[PDB]
Amino acid sequence: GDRRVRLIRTRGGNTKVRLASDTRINVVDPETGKVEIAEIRNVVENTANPHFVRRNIITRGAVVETNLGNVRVTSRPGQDGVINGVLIRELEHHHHHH
Repeated sequence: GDRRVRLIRTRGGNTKVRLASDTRINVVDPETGKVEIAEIRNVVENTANPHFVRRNIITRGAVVETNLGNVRVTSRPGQDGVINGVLIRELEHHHHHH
């Protein structure tokens, strides 16, 4: 019936730049200790399903999505320039697809 297009373009090369065209975050895995600079792919905290959204209004206590999964923003975007946070298990418990 309804031809619902959710075009999630696979944007991800080796483009070196400060967080604006490539949102970077230091994801500190709080159990394992894995500290890795991932990219914030979506800021799906409340803005669920890509509906013309590219909202990079990233605040402390927000659930963001990264290369390593969902993270709590522990800092403010602009402190160390880059964002930092701790890896969390909000999304993808039973299903690991969305």
